[PDB]
Amino acid sequence: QNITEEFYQSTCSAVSKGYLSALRTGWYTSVITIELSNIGTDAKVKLIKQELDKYKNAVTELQLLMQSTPATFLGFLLGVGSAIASGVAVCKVLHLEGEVNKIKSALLSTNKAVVSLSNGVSVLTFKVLDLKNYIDKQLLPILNISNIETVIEFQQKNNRLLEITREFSVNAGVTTPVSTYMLTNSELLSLINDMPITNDQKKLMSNNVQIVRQQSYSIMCIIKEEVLAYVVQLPLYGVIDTPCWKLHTSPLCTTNTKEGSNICLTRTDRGWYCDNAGSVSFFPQAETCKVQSNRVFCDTMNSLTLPSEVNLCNVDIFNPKYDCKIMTSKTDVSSSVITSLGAIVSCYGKTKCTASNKNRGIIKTFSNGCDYVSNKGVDTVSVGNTLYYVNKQEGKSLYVKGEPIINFYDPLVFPSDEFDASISQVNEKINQSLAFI
Amino acid sequence: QNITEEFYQSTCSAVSKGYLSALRTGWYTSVITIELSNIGTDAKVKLIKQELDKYKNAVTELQLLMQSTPATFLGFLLGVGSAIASGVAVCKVLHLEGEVNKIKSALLSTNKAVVSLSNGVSVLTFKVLDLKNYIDKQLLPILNISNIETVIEFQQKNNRLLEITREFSVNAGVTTPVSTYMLTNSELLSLINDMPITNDQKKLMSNNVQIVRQQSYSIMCIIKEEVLAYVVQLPLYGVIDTPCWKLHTSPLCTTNTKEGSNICLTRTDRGWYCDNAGSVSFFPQAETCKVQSNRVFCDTMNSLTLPSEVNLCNVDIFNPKYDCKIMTSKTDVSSSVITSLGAIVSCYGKTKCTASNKNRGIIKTFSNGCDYVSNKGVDTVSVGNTLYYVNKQEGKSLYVKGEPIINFYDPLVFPSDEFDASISQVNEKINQSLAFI
Amino acid sequence: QNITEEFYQSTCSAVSKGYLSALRTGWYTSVITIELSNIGTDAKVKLIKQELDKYKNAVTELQLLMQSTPATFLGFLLGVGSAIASGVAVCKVLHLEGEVNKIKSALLSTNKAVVSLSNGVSVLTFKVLDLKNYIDKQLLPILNISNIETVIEFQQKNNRLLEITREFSVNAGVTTPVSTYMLTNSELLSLINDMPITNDQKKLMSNNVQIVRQQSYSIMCIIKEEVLAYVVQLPLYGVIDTPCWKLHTSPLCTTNTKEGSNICLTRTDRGWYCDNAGSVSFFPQAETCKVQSNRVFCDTMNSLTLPSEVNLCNVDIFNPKYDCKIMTSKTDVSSSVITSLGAIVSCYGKTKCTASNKNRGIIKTFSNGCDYVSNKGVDTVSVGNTLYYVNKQEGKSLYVKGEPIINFYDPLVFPSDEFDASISQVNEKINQSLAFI
Ligand SMILES: O=c1n(Cc2nc3nc(Cl)ccc3n2CCCC(F)(F)F)c2cnccc2n1C1CC1
Ligand SMILES: *[C@@H]1O[C@H](CO[C@@H]2O[C@@H](C)[C@@H](O)[C@@H](O)[C@@H]2O)[C@@H](O)[C@H](O)[C@H]1NC(C)=O
Ligand SMILES: *[C@@H]1O[C@H](CO[C@@H]2O[C@@H](C)[C@@H](O)[C@@H](O)[C@@H]2O)[C@@H](O)[C@H](O)[C@H]1NC(C)=O
Ligand SMILES: *[C@@H]1O[C@H](CO[C@@H]2O[C@@H](C)[C@@H](O)[C@@H](O)[C@@H]2O)[C@@H](O)[C@H](O)[C@H]1NC(C)=O
Ligand SMILES: [Cl-]
Ligand SMILES: [Cl-]
Ligand SMILES: [Cl-]
Repeated sequence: QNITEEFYQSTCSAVSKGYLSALRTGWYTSVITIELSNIGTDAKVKLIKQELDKYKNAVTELQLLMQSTPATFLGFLLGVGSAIASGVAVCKVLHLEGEVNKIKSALLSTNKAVVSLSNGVSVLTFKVLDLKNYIDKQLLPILNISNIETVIEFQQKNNRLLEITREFSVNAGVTTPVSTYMLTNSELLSLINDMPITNDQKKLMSNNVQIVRQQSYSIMCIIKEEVLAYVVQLPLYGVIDTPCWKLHTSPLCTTNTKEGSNICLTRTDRGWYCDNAGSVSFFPQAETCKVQSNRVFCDTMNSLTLPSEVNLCNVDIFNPKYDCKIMTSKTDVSSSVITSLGAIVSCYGKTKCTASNKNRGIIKTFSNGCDYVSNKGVDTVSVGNTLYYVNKQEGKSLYVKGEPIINFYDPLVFPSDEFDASISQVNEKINQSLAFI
Repeated sequence: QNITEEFYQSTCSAVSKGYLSALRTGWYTSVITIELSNIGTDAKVKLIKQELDKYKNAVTELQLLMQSTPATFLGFLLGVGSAIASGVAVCKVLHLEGEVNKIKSALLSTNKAVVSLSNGVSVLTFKVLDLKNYIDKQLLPILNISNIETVIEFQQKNNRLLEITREFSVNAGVTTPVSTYMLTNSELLSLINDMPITNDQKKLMSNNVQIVRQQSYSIMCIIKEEVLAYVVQLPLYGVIDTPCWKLHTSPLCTTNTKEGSNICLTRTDRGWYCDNAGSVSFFPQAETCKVQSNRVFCDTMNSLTLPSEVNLCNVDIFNPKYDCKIMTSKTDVSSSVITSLGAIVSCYGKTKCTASNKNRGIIKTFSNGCDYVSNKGVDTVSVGNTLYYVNKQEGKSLYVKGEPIINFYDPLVFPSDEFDASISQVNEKINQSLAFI
Repeated sequence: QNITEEFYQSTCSAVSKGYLSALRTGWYTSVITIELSNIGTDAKVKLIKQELDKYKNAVTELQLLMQSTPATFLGFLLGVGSAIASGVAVCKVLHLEGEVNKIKSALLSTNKAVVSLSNGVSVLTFKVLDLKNYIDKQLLPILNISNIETVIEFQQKNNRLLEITREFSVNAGVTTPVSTYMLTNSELLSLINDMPITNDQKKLMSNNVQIVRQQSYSIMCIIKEEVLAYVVQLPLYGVIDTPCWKLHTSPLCTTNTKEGSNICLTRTDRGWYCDNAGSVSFFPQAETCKVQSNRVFCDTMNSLTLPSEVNLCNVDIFNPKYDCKIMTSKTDVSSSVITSLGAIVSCYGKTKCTASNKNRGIIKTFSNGCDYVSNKGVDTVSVGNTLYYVNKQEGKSLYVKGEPIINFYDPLVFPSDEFDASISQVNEKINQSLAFI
């Protein structure tokens, strides 16, 4: 869509809007299964027995791995979830008596089946590999007369089990993202199609398979009665196509000559924001979200739920309805923030700060303060010894002029070195130390 | 074992106990080796020469990689170690004159051998792959008459070297966890059995191979005199089966109507705790520890060693023997902490906070404040737009009633925005600003 | 070279010097290409058709993956770049009309070619795999008469495409480090040789291929007109062979008997420092830099550019030219920092702190305070329940005696719990609270 951006000279911040949400709100747990086989020398046979040893070792390795129950600025404000708690709950259910054999018979004549579990969970079940049938029908007649083509074919069919076992071996039975060995592209797509979700969610997931993989978990579960089972925990996107915007912030300092006499302020509420259920889902670690064109994929486990009035901080940081969060300091170091459609430059001290085009070099020299340049005609920005490439996605930027709010503060009573602060908190500290003077 | 949990309404925190320790306290270094070979066209031979090129390229790649010496709330309180310093020391010893050939002759007639190094280190040595013998006896007669079965067999035997070389290529010669290509499951188990440790440590490591892999390092060391050698650094668990407990904390705020008039406090001493040598090993980043049933695997490199009196903060946060660490703020945002056996809910402002069961939906609505619900009969908790699944492991929870200690503070003199603080420090700041008023 | 180290008893810090810089300052973007093929049963043929299905699935998988534009103490002071912004810009250029076919014809008769793009970018282009030619000439005659040797050969040639597709599938089309499947060791070396850089940079990159891989990105770009193209973003080292030094800091506390009466101070400016263009590039997260012998590889994106006067803080922390950054607290916990050539020990309270040799055990017991021991004759240091191995690289340490500056502060007016502070800031807070007393 149309991505747009606004820079607020008054608060050294920029908002990128036009994005659409895809928030993981829940989990769908499926049970993926591989059916196992209970079981002089020719050259072609010696390799078959070598591959068969790799197969038993993989089985006993996975059995040995399952002796234990499976487990695994404003970010510090986040709660603490247990991401695979739902999959582990389902996996705990697979250990009950004859619960495994319910699945075994469900998939006797199909590869995809839905099974109600004894506690009422309605899971999709998938037999992705019948090694039982291959080994019993093609390999067992030889062991109880070899060609080279079955050796090739066995290695191919056994390779998937060996790779699944490798992933679980270096990841303590819990992997993310979910590899194509756990679930092939076609398997996952068909799993998505049979999922109980909207046509909207099916289209979204099918068109973003790579993101679904990254937000999914594979939990090695049980080996019992010739059945290898691991739970695949898939994301549920209960919030879709709501407006999202990214808030970029950078430090705003006074620019006095006498070094150390300068005071700084930085909006700490940077990150992603998406409208969600009458509130705003705020993701302080914008690293958690994944952007595909204009679609933002986030996990609500790494969000706060804030009043929508938090959006007022962008137009009016002194608004009376929400207490905008800032941090203060006297550390006027130079840096840049690359935004969606431009660049914020916090230039202080003796630092060289410029913006350049690929064919003509420097086109703007910044002066001390916080400033901004859009990515039209600009390819790179330099702050000191650091070169930043700007994003070259298209979209209009708007420079909103306004006086830097740091000018409104008397440095002699300014409370520096406050991190978890806000506009009101800084006011009340000022008007206390003012009371003594 | 029996995991139990206690929630302290007074301080918005919960302790999970019943766990048993397995703390990595040291390192065991082994030297793993692969013996190398110094060395019209038929179809079967062209593939043999293609595989042989892959083998030389892997050798020269590993030689090119070794031109350099190998290298690689309260977390900020931690020291700073050098994790592979012991392996690198051993690897430095392998570069001495004829030191490589000591190993070469030790493993002439065995694959597992113990070798005393020239500085006195007593290392286990392992020849996991004799490519020398394979190439010289099966491949060299052909090059200096091809069947397809050796082409298959050569690719299999060479694959391990190619995979080891890949891992070292994308990891600058130092890998963790240690893959099954570095050390197969059977190789590691037998390596563990020949280790100089207790039957307790051998059983523990053999039953938790996947955890040993994650706490181990593979350090590519030397290629010299037809010997490829890399050091595998294995964990030593010098602390085993001592009591451990997990401390979960969440913010505790007043719940006044007038927004911004509320003060908050959070216990910052959350993480894992294990009794250890008359003190308490405290792991502030509980992400560092790995839980297998009731066994907690931690690394003492990411611990502080604290007086055992730190445990008093759970029963009496005002105790006179240890100065319990808290942080203060006015940031009353809502969130939840999922514990071992329940959930802490810090619910403030206008946030919807509930606890639900899978079959009947909402069963508890939280009111403003810090509260808790056990995982019996509860499957999920919701705070705002965030759904948390609770862990469904069994164990008894105890709700310990008590007045939230935040009520004991006058907001007008409460020192907010203190992170590295404590009960005594907040008292002494209060009684200073009180002195002026 | 000669690594040396100095410990400053007065400020509980140590500097390691003698290192040489290799700073990534820029990016070189190359376009790697793979030429694709538009396309009863014998046993040997059934496997060929199985491998051919793996090939189509890989193609449609990569097409499905590209529906979206590709994307991906003092660290908080850093700016925020967009690391693959330059590669994505080039990739955006490959989507223009007939721009793909410019590359297609450039590499018609060569595998390495330089192509000027329509916006003026001069990129190197590389055809690493002609699957088009293999499938059309060897496989198509069979499908439109099988031996086992082509089945083997096809699987080998198709394996690279399958592995590239796997990496892009679990990494949303953007990978780092760049694997040997993206770019083999010989391909990368030859790519480096044809790069437009100095003989100095070519030697440096060729001798540190593993570091180049870790600082590189592979960006899946386009599949169009039988051409698979992904951009490889290689580092440009515009700063080479300038002096670097590592600053290690640890907490400095008073050591009074009465617990809680102690005040602490820690230099927060720890990390790597390299001379760069008349300033100093400061890398606060020393984890970002990679050390190969005496060569330090860093990324200027994770640096601040500071006045070179920052170096004065090591000899004179009260110097009048630069305001040295410290943090304050009353949290006198014990810990150690392992340096390049020794160990800093911050020992407080009741903690056992010692230094040991492998053959003789304890050789030094530290007393309360901040102290240091060089790695000559010392193999391990113990602080509480934590054993640290010291680095055993050779080089001389110098112990610079001086009174711990924490003694210069009256605890009754000492401002504790200041994180983003400095020497001057602590002075001005003291002389304010002093004014009231
Ligand atoms: O380390 C922390 N501190 C010390 C501190 N105090 C500061 N003061 C100023 Cl002016 C500027 C930065 C400051 N920091 C560091 C910034 C932290 C971050 F990197 F996550 F952003 C915290 C202060 N309050 C709340 C949470 C805090 N955490 C986080 C959880 C460990
Ligand atoms: C609370 O304080 C506010 C601070 O604004 C200005 O900034 C500080 C750093 C000093 O310059 C201070 O003297 C200035 O006034 C005031 O604007 C505000 O009016 C005060 N509110 C009340 C109710 O007194
Ligand atoms: C030190 O201060 C303590 C603070 O307790 C209470 O909380 C603060 C926020 C205010 O309400 C304060 O007025 C209250 O007293 C005291 O409880 C304690 O007794 C004081 N100690 C001494 C020795 O004065
Ligand atoms: C500013 O304050 C400095 C502080 O030095 C000492 O440390 C503190 C904790 C107290 O002990 C204080 O009384 C001490 O003086 C002074 O050294 C410095 O001279 C002061 N500067 C001015 C201009 O007053
Ligand atoms: Cl960049
Ligand atoms: Cl969850
Ligand atoms: Cl160590």
